[PDB]
Amino acid sequence: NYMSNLPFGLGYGDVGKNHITEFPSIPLPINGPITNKERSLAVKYINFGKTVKDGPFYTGSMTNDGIERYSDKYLKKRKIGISIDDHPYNLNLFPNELYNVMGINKKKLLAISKFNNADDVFT
Amino acid sequence: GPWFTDGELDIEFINSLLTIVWRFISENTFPNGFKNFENGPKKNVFYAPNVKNYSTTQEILEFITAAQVANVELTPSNIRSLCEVLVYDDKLEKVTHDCYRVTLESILQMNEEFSIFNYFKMFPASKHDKEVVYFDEWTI
Amino acid sequence: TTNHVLEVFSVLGIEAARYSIIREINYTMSNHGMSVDPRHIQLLGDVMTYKGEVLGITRFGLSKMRDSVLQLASFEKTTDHLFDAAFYMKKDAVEGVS
Amino acid sequence: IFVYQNNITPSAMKLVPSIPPATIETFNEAALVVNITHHELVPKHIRLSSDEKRELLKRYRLKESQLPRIQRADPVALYLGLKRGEVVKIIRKSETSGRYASYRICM
Amino acid sequence: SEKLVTPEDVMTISSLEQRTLNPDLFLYKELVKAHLGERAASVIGMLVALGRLSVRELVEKIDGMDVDSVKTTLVSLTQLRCVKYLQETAISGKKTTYYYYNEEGIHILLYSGLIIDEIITQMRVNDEEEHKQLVAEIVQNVISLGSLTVEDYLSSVTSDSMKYTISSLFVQLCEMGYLIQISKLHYTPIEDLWQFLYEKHYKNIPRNSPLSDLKKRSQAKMNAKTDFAKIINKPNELSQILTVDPKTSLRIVKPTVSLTINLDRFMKGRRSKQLINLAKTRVGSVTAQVYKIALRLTEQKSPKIRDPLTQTGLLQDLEEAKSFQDEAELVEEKTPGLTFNAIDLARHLPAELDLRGSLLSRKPHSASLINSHLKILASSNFPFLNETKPGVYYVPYSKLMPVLKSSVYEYVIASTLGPSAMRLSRCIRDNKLVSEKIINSTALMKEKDIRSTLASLIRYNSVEIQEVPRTADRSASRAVFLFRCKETHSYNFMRQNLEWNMANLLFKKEKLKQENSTLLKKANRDDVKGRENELLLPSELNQLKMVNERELNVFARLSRLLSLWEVFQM
DNA sequence: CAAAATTTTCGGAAGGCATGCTCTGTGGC
DNA sequence: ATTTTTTTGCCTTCCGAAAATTTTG
RNA sequence: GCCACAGAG
Ligand SMILES: CCC[C@@H](C)[C@H]1CC[C@H]2[C@@H]3[C@H](O)C[C@@H]4C[C@H](O)CC[C@]4(C)[C@H]3C[C@H](O)[C@]12C
Repeated sequence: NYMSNLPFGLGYGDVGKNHITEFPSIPLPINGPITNKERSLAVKYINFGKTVKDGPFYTGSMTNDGIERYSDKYLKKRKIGISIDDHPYNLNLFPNELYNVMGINKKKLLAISKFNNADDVFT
Repeated sequence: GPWFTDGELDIEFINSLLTIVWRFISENTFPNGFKNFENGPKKNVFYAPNVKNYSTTQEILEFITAAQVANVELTPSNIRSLCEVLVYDDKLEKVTHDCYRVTLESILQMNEEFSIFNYFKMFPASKHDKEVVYFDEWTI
Repeated sequence: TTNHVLEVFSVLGIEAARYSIIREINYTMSNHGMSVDPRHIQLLGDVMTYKGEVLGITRFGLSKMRDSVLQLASFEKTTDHLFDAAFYMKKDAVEGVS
Repeated sequence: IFVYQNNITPSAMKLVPSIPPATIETFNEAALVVNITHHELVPKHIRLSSDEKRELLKRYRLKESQLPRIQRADPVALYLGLKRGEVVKIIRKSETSGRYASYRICM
Repeated sequence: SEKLVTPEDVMTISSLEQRTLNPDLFLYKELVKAHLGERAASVIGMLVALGRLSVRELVEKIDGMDVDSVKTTLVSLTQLRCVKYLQETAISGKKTTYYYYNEEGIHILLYSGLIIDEIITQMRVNDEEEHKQLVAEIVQNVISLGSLTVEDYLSSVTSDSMKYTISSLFVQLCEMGYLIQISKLHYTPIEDLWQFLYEKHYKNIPRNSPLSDLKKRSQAKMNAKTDFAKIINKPNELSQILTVDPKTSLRIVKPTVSLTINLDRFMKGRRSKQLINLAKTRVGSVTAQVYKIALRLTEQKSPKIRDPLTQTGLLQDLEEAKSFQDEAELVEEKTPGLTFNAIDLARHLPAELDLRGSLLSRKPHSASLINSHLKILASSNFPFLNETKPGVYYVPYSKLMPVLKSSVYEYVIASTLGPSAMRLSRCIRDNKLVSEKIINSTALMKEKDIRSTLASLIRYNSVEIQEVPRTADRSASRAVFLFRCKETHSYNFMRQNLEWNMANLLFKKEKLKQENSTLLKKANRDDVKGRENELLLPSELNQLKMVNERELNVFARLSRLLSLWEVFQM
């Protein structure tokens, strides 16, 4: 019958369900409360991520209407972005086939972000 | 051995006997014992390297014979085997054959930066927390 | 010459194996007086000898001649072909008649 | 062209592609007693140049992977020394029509 | 969830879709997508999935990206040292550049704040606020820009005294090994470098030599090995600091060199920290301080975490493996800067440290007490120190790192699956191959507890079943099952598990930030910063507080995993 | 020179397929 | 718990065993 | 419904 014999340890009322949970129940001990040193380390992570995200090397994801009004005048431009080809590249560190997308002989400025000792994170 | 109770082990007897043997060895291997660790982490002291702080098997057997808490006679093989159980729990360590010494981690387990060894000092996470890390995950 | 075809393929090449196939099939048909037009026989020989070797009209020959999955599965050894296609993750272009 | 007498060890057959620009072809004296291209079954193979191959591919408007194939280590391909990617034109003699041309590519 | 949970809820609230991803690919793609854009994430993901790829192959394998976009994102990845490259010419004369992925840049992105904190701590500039802030900002700029020149960095600073202090701090970073000179070595692969050197020194040997083929191979590989060692040890020789006295006789690094962060020195510091934490649980607290001072003194000249010669595929010979082991054991001992004595450590102890009453002999930074601490370090069960001669000590890394790995792995098991799991694992590891009865006899606990605990341990590759068949057909009923503990399988599985956990945490954080992007963009403004309680609604303020707290907890848990994951990288 | 590692060749067994294509009835489980 | 078979041919893949060849000492 | 034979061209 294939559904009659049981091992010695098991009982008849314990089998027949097969409810295997999908959610884990064994946590690592890393889930404790945060400390001051860990909070400074975390805000260092956050500041570094913000610095890289707004830096010249981002390569983002893969209402500017055509009508012209008088309000288009006296309107500020958003932000003059530093592009990929506006960095002082050391050309010895790159293959030759990537030269044409860089700036070989154009204006170069090195964008520097100053570290903020104060915690930008609000609580 | 005397551990066989009605064909199986008696775990309460095991726990009591292991606790008293570990108690004895910890008393011998430290200058003042647990009270030396009671006041604080900084005021505690340790033996010099030339001091024979290790406890041999014969001293442990004599102590457990004098205590008479087991109520059964104990062979040196039996006390050696249960001390091997103790070193399996990483409560103590073996520096020489028939010679053992309580480790400091088992001392700290009874009673800053994160380490895996002092995991008992870490508190469990609050419920309804999404970003909590499980060891059982990725294989469940 | 030899009536055996793979022997001729090994000795003289694939292009002589094609003539061996065509001549042997034509001789077999002509002995019984079936009178088949040898253009069909030439087509059969060309299909057997267009991948650089003499494949043969069998499930092992079709396993090498045809790269499609559904055609080979519908012929012979369906389970093995389907599981091999699933494992190797091959893409079956639906261009064949089957 | 290397012509051995009785047999060649399998350890030497894997040593023939050692030279990158040059190629080595090994033959057997027993396999050279009679010429295979003079056999009545084997028709005329004529290897085509790169210009002729490109002209054929442009005339029939197809990629080189769609041509009929001839293996290397095939006896006639070994005789003419075809390398990979070369196209050979074969002059077939059929009693139905006469002489007609087919094409194969070495692989 | 006592009631029935539909597969809808299983798919949408659990991480089931993230359990089918390779942990390395998942972690690297998540890190690159978090720091750089999605195009760089796609390129890194394809490089991990398909191995090495040309620019044309990357174009034809990624949909929607043309050659210009691929080249631009390759430049962006190459600047941050996230992509290695190798330019090779075929026999036909065509030249193709194959781009790899290198774990160095991704680990730099992963360890960034830890690296910054390590730089802040390791040069004792915590007392001075100006030096600490300057060091933090220069390290952050170096990591964010990948590699930079001192002249270009100082072109944005106008104060002469500030420029002098920045140059002095750059020199101080260079002399202690944390900033090195970037070169084509850091972009060429190790395997390709060793293959090129071996081929060059094999073709250098002339024809018709009297020596045989194995001797030719051994001579060529020995010459390639010494050339490879000389090439790898180049950036550690301080050749970029030799420009001394241009004016007023001070030492400055050259203004035409490109400095970059050194990952190997940082991992050496992390190894020292892990060893200090291990020693804190065996020998005291003052002894731990002495060990910390000794390890920080001999940290820069300690052997590397992973010897690159082991990553060249050369371990296929047993003789090469034992030669690597012997060379590591010799270089851990006979390096001139590794041995130390009590007098050497006496010059670096802090003023608060006393050592006076820490030792009881029987039941002012003195050299005898320091020697007693080093003796009890060397006489402990764990091989913290070894004595070549009486009074001189060195750290036996090749015999201490396996012990550290075993202790960390065992305590992870003890903390997760319980102390009985640690007892069972250590019992199985003590005597190598055991049966259930021998386990029950040696480890005194109940047989059903043995069976349940080992069944739990089996799921994580901790315990491997050895089947001994007693019939012609290996039936499970007639056979007898022994148990053995395999170290390599367990360490690999735990490393992969922690890597997947880090990747899952980063994915959760990125999803939370993406779903609160509107509030986060509103809050992360120059005018709103410092005035959050005024220009924001109370509900928006509470949501911002909750999001920031969740992000902080995520990054702290990531740091705690990194403290637990790098041990298996050793 | 012959001991030891690597590779090739050679068998017998283990699998698989074929043993038409359609169609109409009954009898027993 | 003694103990029949009940078509015939063709084909590839596997897998030790032995033979053939090269490679280390 | 599954098997089993029985026939038709
Ligand atoms: C005792 C009988 C042995 C017999 C079955 C063996 C021994 C000689 C073998 C042939 C020769 O090898 C020549 C050819 C080689 C091709 O590759 C496949 C066909 C081919 C005709 C062979 C077939 C088969 O393998 C034969 C006849």
